[PDB]
Amino acid sequence: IEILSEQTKSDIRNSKLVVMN
Amino acid sequence: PTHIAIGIYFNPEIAPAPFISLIETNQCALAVRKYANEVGIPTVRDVKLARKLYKTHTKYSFVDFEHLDEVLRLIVWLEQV
Repeated sequence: IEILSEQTKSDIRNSKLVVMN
Repeated sequence: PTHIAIGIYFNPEIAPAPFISLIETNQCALAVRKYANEVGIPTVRDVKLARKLYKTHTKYSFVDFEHLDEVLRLIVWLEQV
C-alpha cells in the first residue's frame, strides 16, 4: 500500500519544511 | 479545505522568496505529513498561512512578495534551532 507517487516523495525530500493546517 | 499541506523550499542564490514544491489537500495531505515526519522533514502547523497559500498559489511557484516574510519567518526559526 503506497499512497504517494515517486515525484511527490521527491518533492517532500527536497523541501526545507511542510506547512500544514 | 479540511487538510492542507504546502511544501516549502528555499535557496537565496536564486531568489529571496521561498518556493512552493507541493500543494496537497485532505487525505493526500495527511500522507504527505506522515511521510515528511518519517523522512525527517519538519512539519509546522500554521493554519492561517496554510489556507492563504492554498487560496493564492499554484504548485512549483515562488511565494509572492505579499506573503514572503510570513513564510520566511518559519525557515528562520527552524534555523535558529
